[PDB]
Order: sequence, then structure tokens, then C-alpha cells
Amino acid sequence: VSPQQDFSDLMKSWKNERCSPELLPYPHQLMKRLLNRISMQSQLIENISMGFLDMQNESKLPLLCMETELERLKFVIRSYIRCRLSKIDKFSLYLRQLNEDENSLISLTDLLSKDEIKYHDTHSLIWLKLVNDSILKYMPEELQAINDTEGSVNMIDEPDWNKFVFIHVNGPPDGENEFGKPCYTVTIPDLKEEVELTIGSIYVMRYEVIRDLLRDDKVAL
Amino acid sequence: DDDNTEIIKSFKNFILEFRLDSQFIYRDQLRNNILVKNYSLTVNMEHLIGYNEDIYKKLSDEPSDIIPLFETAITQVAKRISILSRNSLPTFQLILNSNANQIPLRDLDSEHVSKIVRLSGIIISTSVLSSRATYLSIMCRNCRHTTSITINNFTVSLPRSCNCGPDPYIIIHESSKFIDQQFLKLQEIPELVPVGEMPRNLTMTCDRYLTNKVIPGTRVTIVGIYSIYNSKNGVAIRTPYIKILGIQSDVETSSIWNSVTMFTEEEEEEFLQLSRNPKLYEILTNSIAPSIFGNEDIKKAIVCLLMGGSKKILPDGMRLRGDINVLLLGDPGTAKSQLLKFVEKVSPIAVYTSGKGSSAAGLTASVQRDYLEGGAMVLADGGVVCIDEFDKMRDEDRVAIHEAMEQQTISIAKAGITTVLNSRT
Amino acid sequence: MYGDLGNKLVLEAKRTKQLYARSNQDVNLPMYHEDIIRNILKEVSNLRKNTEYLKEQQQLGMLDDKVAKCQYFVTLLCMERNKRCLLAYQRLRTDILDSMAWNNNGLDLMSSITFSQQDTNNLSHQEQEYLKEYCDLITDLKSGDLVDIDLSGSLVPPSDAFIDVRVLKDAGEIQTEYGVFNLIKDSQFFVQQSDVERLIQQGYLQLI
Amino acid sequence: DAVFGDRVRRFQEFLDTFTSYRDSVRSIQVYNSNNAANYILPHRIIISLDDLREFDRSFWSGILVEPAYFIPPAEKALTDLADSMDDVPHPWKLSFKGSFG
Amino acid sequence: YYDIDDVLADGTEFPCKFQYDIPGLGYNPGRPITKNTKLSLPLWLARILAIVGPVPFVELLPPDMFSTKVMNAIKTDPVALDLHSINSHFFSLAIKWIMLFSEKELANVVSELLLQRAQELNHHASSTSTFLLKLEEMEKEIYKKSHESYKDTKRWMFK
Amino acid sequence: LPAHLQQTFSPEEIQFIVENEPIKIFPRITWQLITTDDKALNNMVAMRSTEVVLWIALLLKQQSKCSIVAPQWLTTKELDRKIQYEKTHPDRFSELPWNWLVLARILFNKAKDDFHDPIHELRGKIQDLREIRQIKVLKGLKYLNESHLQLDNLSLLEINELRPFITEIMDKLREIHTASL
Repeated sequence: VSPQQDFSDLMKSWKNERCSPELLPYPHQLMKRLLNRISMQSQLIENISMGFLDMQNESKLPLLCMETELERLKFVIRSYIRCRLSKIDKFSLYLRQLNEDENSLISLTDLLSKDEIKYHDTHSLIWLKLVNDSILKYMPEELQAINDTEGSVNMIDEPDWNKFVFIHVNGPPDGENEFGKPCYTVTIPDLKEEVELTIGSIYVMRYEVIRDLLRDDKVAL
Repeated sequence: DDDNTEIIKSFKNFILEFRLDSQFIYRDQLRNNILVKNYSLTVNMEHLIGYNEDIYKKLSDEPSDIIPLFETAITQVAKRISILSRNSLPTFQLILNSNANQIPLRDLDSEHVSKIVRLSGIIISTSVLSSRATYLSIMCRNCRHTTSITINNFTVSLPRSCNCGPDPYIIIHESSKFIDQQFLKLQEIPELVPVGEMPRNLTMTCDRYLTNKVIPGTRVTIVGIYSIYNSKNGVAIRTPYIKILGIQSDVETSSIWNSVTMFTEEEEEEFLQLSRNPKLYEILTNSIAPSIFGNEDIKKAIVCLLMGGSKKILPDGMRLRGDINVLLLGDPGTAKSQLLKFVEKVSPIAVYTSGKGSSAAGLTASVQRDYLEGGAMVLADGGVVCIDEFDKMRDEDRVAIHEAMEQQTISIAKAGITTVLNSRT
Repeated sequence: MYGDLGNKLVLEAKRTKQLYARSNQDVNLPMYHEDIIRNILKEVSNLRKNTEYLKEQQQLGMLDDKVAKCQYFVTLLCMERNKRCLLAYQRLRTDILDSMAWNNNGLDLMSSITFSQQDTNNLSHQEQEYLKEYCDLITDLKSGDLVDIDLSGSLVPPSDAFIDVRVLKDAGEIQTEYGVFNLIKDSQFFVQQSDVERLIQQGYLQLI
Repeated sequence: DAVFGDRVRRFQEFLDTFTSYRDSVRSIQVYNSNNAANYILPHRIIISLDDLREFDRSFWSGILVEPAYFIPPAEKALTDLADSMDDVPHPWKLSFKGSFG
Repeated sequence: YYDIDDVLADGTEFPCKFQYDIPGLGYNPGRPITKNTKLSLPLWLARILAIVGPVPFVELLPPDMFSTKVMNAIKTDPVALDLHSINSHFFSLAIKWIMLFSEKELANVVSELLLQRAQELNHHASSTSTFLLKLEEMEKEIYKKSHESYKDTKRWMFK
Repeated sequence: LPAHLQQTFSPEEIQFIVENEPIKIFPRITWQLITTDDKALNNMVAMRSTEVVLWIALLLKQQSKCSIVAPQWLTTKELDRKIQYEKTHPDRFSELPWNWLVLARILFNKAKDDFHDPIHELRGKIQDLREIRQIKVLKGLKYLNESHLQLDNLSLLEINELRPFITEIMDKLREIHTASL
């Protein structure tokens, strides 16, 4: 609940995002309390900056500090969402097929932002509308639908769960998953026998075997 | 030799500690050189003299006794960088190119012999490669002493001691490590200072990684030591040569590769922008003869010539070709003989030969004995050939031409070579 | 020979990636090819015409022959092939495009989309409608935050946090926002990263 | 020089497992005796480099890197195998096809 | 798929002969194509013709590029081998043909070749010469990406 | 659309990250400010060490209102035990601050006059420890297999430079092999 922690989780989310091959859940509970918090301090600093001129017929430092800080954290999330919108641009179709299907969790108000959902549907719409008056006129009857034929394929791709991601293993020990010799976690790849995993050492593997560790935040990326 | 230890310690301390703010230029020069497998280093003297004045004081004093202690000094460094333990790693060549003061060719007379001399001249022809030796084993004809001789450079006779004698030492060529050598021969530049006399040409030996670095005919600026060799031809009369360390070509002058089958990118862009011109043909026909007036049919004909044509390899072996031929024949003032000079410039690979060829090179493909000596039809294969006085050409090669232009191939039965090459010209 | 025009088209698509790669990225796409794709569309119309013709012919003459299947199979693939080309090209074109709409709009005070994208009219109007609709699409994202963004800019993090900008033949003074920087050719402003981000994208500032 | 012996015993094994060359040596030994019964062939056995990699890479890299120490023990081994052939009534030569390069 | 490398990879010709006769030749005045005719086909159409049939429509004769001479020559010196000359696509292509014909044997081979190039391509990842010219297009693209990470990290290293 | 890089981090971004690590300082000064994530501080006492985040130390160092402390692991006498321990375990990469490259760039630009014996020494040391370690990575990179690697203790910058390469040719390598069974 502390500010510092929300920030550490912001950074964590940012890294996990730029690393992974695919989209991650939209963390509204935090990102919204920060989107309120910055609206607060950006008003506050302009207020203290304006009140400062009244004592003027001293030290610009905490103001400069504050402002630089705000530039840094207003950069962070802007990288975040400017990235996620790109992965939405790449996965728009996949997500659509994920939405038409019942199981398991569709976009809702969670998997995407209430702001992002608009971006998604509108981009999707104007894209289909572009290709529609451009190359489909002139429309193949089988190719009317944008979806699997199958082959090849299309898109479908790319929920690619096998791609490699550098991962650094961190999390609180009980002394849950620690089987020795050093520590957690399993592993159990499908194709191969366990390594398994050691915590003070970064080990690159597929994204799929570790997705559950990612959920728990037991390994940073 | 504690002194050589003292010198080499200074060279290591010059490579490891050198700082241009803040990267270490040399130390990284080294790594980035061993990875590509270049096995060389280029020192910049200004940095050197900046670092210590002393080591440059000795290096301009007796270069040929020192420079190899610098080689071993640097390769002893690449041992600690490129690999780690607790092979094989040749001792790198150093190439040092620096400003100093240009010393023209005419002004080399003694007195600076064995003192590094920067200079400038146009290379005449490059001599065919031949190997010197670097590390060669040697066994005795009798006692069979196994001696590994590290030859350096810095000619050197073999040791006679383990009857036995006088010189019972054989070179084992199965274990001997070899390097390469070139022999440039350079004629000083025609601008200065020929006066009324033919310009002198000093013979130069490039070696290792500078070899084949320079196409003959390109202006260069050599650095190297200045030194003398014997070569019996008295008394005593030893003749002058310039060892090269290391060579640096002028920025522009066929540095290569001016002929890349792919070019760059922005070039495809602007080309594909030129393909979009309606007056493209028309504007090209205006490019060829800025100076030459009239003659529009010729003017266009050149264009359609340069661009080649349909080329078919279709079975059977008979292959039709491109592209055509052009006759400019007519009385003078036609500028045709100048126009050809122009085509010669434009065409990617072109050889202007009016003859009867000229001067000592036979009209195109030519048989010379040690093989094809390479000529117009040859040296200029796969492109444009420019001929003049077409009616004034010799008979025997006239046959060759007549037969060549249609089937693109000329057969040469002269002497011990019966070859059947290919002129796509 | 059958579907090869698409291979040549995507072969041409490749060179724009080459021009976006190293690169340097100035945009300046040569043109959208309407002609060659018109050839493709005439070829594919040919195809589907023979397809429905033969689809009529199986109903009468072919009488459900084992061979017939092939035409509806193989030639069908060809349709897909053109599609595989036509979209691959097209998405590539949208990738080179939307990013441009990203990094610069453009930027303060956008305040309108103008003079940008040297392609202009040379690029197809069908894409330009998509484009204007797309920057109209991103104006709403600009209008949700409230962050604030300021998103189009600052892809590269602030340091620290004051810089020095050297004028580059710009007039000026057009700096109305925040303050009248009073742009003046041959004048460097010891100004904070704030207005630098916004003004550097236009082309006024030069050295960061 | 027990290592030169090693090279010979090593190249021995390569022949007769697999035996794909041995039939050609036999063919050379037979054809000339057939000319002896009549009323010319150079004696050398072409070795495809192709096959050498399947057995030993260590001995494969050697023939390229340092042929002076390798070709002659392999050769003495080939003569040695030509003499165990049939029967009585020469250095030969290696060839090296390749698999270049 | 949308990337240019794949859709270009499908463009390559293969020597595949027909199992059956097919009147209505789309290639010219046959009209049918006689059985066991060897016709070069691009990969895109030829890919599912080997599946759909229980005898497939095409034999899938092994491409000259995969000739056992080649798969042998790449086991000697890959690093000096010129890939860009033969196809030029290899990994983009070979990856499809290994699945299509379901050949295990050469996996272990190409899986080796691509390590051996790369232990060389981390060597030109440090800041060409001639070698850059003989890479396969897609491999080449990875060289851009690496060289750019390095260059940029060096330009960040100082000022 | 992030354009560059995009899959790997930018060299700058990893400094943008590391500057979030706190380190001790020696303030010359004797508002508030709460800021957001700092938590610090009661007015800093001159000639008294305290723990604060990096980007602010750097910020207050440009104004030379504070003197940053040198990290205990940044020393030449300290580095010596580290290269000694590194030459002698050619396999493992030893123990790294994980930021050490980027702190080695950053703290040398400004803070340089604060270090005891900073000159021509430590840069010589870390440019070395950034040599044998790099070649050890390129010679440990021959053993590549899917899917596993031990990169053990390795810097963030070192990760970032070679990332596209490894996680690309792993995606050509593992891609045939998963798919050939």
C-alpha cells in the first residue's frame, strides 16, 4: 500500500512487459491510484511554485527535485502503455479470437484498460475498413473472414509461449516450492528433464514453463 | 637482455594504460582486431609521442632493432586478452601511420637510412606474392640437432654448431610458419618534381596484412623504414628499398569496393524514383553529350547500347546475346572519337583501344608466354569495348574479332595453350 | 509464373524495411504501387472468374470428377497467395506509417496534422484517410490522460533535467506555451527538458 | 615414433569397416592378374573425404591441417593392406576426393 | 504470414513431380499434365499438396539444395561456407522442409551449423569484412540486430 | 509504437533503471519534501552520511551540494581480489553488483574527484574486468542448448548487449528442434 512499493511494482511490471513475447494482465488497482496521485502532485507543485512568488519582495531545490522525479515517473508509465498498445496492434486478431471464445478469460474490463479497449476496437475497425476499400473488392469468398484457414495461418500468431526471455529468480523463501538443493522452483519442461532452478542465478528458458512463476512474481525478467 | 624487458614493459604499459577520454583506443583496437581474425594493430604516433617522448626517441633512432620488440610486446598482450588459462597466436603486425613531415622521393639520399620516412607516390606495379619465413625448424644432416629458429624482422645465415660442417642444417618445411611479402614499386607523382628527367622508383616490400592492400596505379602515402639490400649486379654499391610499416591509401582513388553487385539502399530508393520519370528516356539522352552537339540518333543509340539486352541461355548450347554494335563512321568533326572517350567514362567496365590496340597490349585477348595475358576483349569482358580505326586493324586478329562478336567466345590455339575463353563484350 | 508477381511485390516491400532499418529514418517512401497491385487484382479476378465458371462446369460437365477437386484446391491457394502478399505489403505500409504518426505528432500543441510526411499526395489517399482517422483515433488517447501525455514524446528519458539547445535557422519566436522563448537564429537556450522535448521534434532545436 | 604407428593402426580400422574401399583395391589386384592371363591401371585408391568424418573428426581435421604427418602413415597402411590381399602372383597412392572445402 | 521473410521463403522453386494426372493445367496447352511429370513448384502451393490426397498428389523429390553432397559439405567448414549463394534462404526454408518431410537426421546437422555460424557472428558483433556478404538473409537480419545493440551500448558507454 | 529497440532494453534505459537504486551521501546542507517514493529525509546534516536514491544524489552533485560516497566494491584493491577470483574459475562469473558497468560509467563522469585514487586506475581495472569477463562469455556461449543456460552472475548491461543475439538464435534453434519431434 506504500508509494515506494507501488513504484517497485510499476518498474517490475514495466520490465516484465518489455521482456515477454505477449500481453500481460492490465493492473488497474495500482496504475489508477498512480494516475490519481500524479494528478495530485502536478497540481500541488504548480500551486507551491505559484505561492513561492509571494514571499518574493530562496532554494529551488525541492521543486527541481520534485519536478525531475515527476518527469521520470511520467516517463515510466508512458513507456509502459506505449508498449502495450503496440502489442495490441500486433495481437488485435488473436485477441479477437480470444474474445469470441468463451474460455477462459476475455478482454473484459481487466485484460485491457478502459482506455485501451477503445484503442483496440477503433484500431481494429479502421484497419479492417482500410484493407476493405483497398484490397478486398475484389474479395475472395473463402477469405471473407479474418481467421485460421488453417494455414498459414493466419494470426492466431503470435501467442508464442516458447520464446526465450532472460529471467532472474527472486522471491521470499519460507526457510512453498523449495525442493533443494539451493531452492525453488520447478520447471518440469515438457520436452526435457528439470534443471531445475536456482535463485541467485539468472536462467534463460521458454516463457511458457515460467508463466506461473511470473504470475506469483517469483522470478523477475 | 634486461633492457628488452625494460622496453617491452614500457610498451605493455603503453597499451594497457593509454586513455583518449575515456575508452582505451589501443586495447580495444586489439580485441576488435583479434575477433575478426585480423591479427594486427595500428599505432597512432601522435598518441605514442604524447605518452612517452622517450620510446619514440629510441624508435626513431634504431627502428629495426626495436620494432620487433614492440611486436613481441603487443602479442604478449593479446595472450592476456583474446584467451585465458590457468594458441596458436601469431605475433601481430603493427601498422603505424602518422603525419610528420612528408619527405619527397627525390630528397631521399642516404643520411636518413634506418630512420622512419613518410612519403608519397603512385604505385607502378605490384610484385607477385612470395613467402618469407617466420618460425622454421631445422635438423642437422649428421648429429640431427633439432633447432627451432625464430627468425624475426628486422639476410640471416644458418648456425653451423650443434665435422660437423660447414653448414649441415636442413629446413624442415613440414613444420615452418610462413608469412607473405609483396614488393611494390613506386614512381613519384608527376606533379613534382620531374623537371626534365624521368622520375625515380624506389622498391618497397609490404608484408603480412598490408599485402594486396593496394591496387597498382593508386596514389598512396607510405610510411615504413628506409633501408638497403645487396643484390649482386661493385664496389660496394648496395641498392636502396623501403620496408613498409604501415601503408595508408589516399581517401579517394579506388579504395574498393567501387564495384559491388548490390550497392547501398538509398540508391535503390532514388533509382526507383528515377524510374518514375516520363521524360526518363529523354533526360538520359541529354546526359551523354553535354559538350557534343547534334547527333541525336547516335546520342540515343549509346543509351540503348549501354543497357545491354536480351540474353538467352536456352537449350541447346546455343546462346543469343546482347547488346548489339554501333558504327560512328564518317569524316572528322563528328566528335565520335571523343564520344567514345565519353562512353568509356560512363560504362561500368570499359576499355578504349584504338588499333591495332595500344600500346604494348594486344587488341583484346592476347597470348603471352610465362597463358592469356588479358586484353581488351578480355580485360574488358562483360561490358563495353571502344574501338577506333576499325578498318585499320590487323588481319589475324580481325578474324578473331569477326568470329568473336557473334558467339561471344574466342578460341586461342597458340602454342601450349589451346584455351577457349569468353568475351561478353 | 502463376503467383510470382506477389513475390516480386513483397521483394519490393523488403527495400522499404531496408530504408527504415539502419537507416537513416527520414520516412520518404517512394510511392504506393497502385498499378502493379491493379495487375494483381486483374489476375486474381481472372482466377475467381475461371473458378466460378468451373464451379458451374462441375454442376454440368465435370460431374464431380476426382480431378476437379484440384482446381478448387490449387487455384484457391493462389487466391490466398495474393492475399498473403497483399496484406504483408499493406501491414508493412501501416507499420512504417503509424509509428510516424506516433513519434511525431508533433508536438505541443500538435496543433494540427500538416506539412508532415513528405509522401503527402504521392502516397495513396486510401491510406491517408486511414491515417487522418488514426491520428483522430490517437487524439482520444491524448484526451483520456490526464497523466499527462505528452506521450508522443519522451521516448528517451530526461537528463538532467536541464539541457542546452542551439538554434538551427528557425524563426521564431514561436514559443508561446509556458513562455516566449523568443526563438532567434544563432541563440542557445539554457532551458529545462520540459519544452525541449516538445520543440526538438519540430526542427527548431539541434544539440541536446 | 609410436604415434606414426597409431596413425597406421587407426587408418587400418577405417578400412574393412566400412569395407566400401576394399572392394576397389581387390578390383585393382584382380584386374592386373587378369591382364596376366590375357592372350595398365595406375595403382592408387581414390579416397572420398566424405567418409572420413563419420569415423573420426580428430583424424579428419589433421589431413587438412597437417598432411605431412598423416598421409604417409595412411599410405603405408594402404600398402600393408594391399599385401594382405591376394596374393603374390609398390608404394601406391592416396587421392582425396572431397567434400571441399 | 505477414513478415516479408516467410512470404518470400514460400517463393522458392522445388523439383516436385506429380503422383497423378491433372487436366486443367494452370501453368501450357497440355491440356492435362502427364503422370510423373517433374515440374518446379513454389513452396506455398506444394506444401499442402503432399498432405491432401491415401496417396499424396506429389512425390516431394528432395531439393538440389538439400543434396547429400551439401549436407555433407556443411559438416566440414560451415564458417567458410557460402549460404547466400545457394538459395539464398536456408533457415527460413529448411525449417519448413524438415517438418514437411519429417526428416530427423538433418535436424542434428542444421542445429549444429547454426551454432557454428553464431559462434562466428558474435565475433562480427564487435566493432566486416567479406564474410557479411555470405550470410543468409534472415541470419543477416539478426546480425543487424546484434551489431546495433552493441553499437548503441558503446555509444552510450561514452558521452 | 516503441520502434527501437524494441525487444531488448535501450542502453540508456538500464541506467534509467539503476538510478533507482539507493546509495549513501555526504550532504553539505543543514519544504519538505514528501515527493512520492523517496521517504527521505529529515533535513540532511552536513558531515553526516545518509541513505538516499541515486538520481537525486547525482542531481545534487551537479550543484556540488553533496559528496557521494564510493561503494565498498568500487576500489582497485577490492577489484584485485575479484579478477584474482575470476581468472581462477574460468566457468563461473563470480559475484557482481549487477549494475557495476553502469555505475562505473555514471559515478566517473562527475563524482570522480570524490574517489580516493580514482585516476588512471579503477578505469584500467574495470575496463579489464569488462574484458576477460566478456571473452569468457563468448567462450561460454559455445555450449548453447535449448532450453537451458547458466549465465550465473552477469551485469544488466552485459545481458542487454547480447540479448537479441542469444534470444534470437535460440528462437531459430529451439524452433527446429521442438518442431522436429
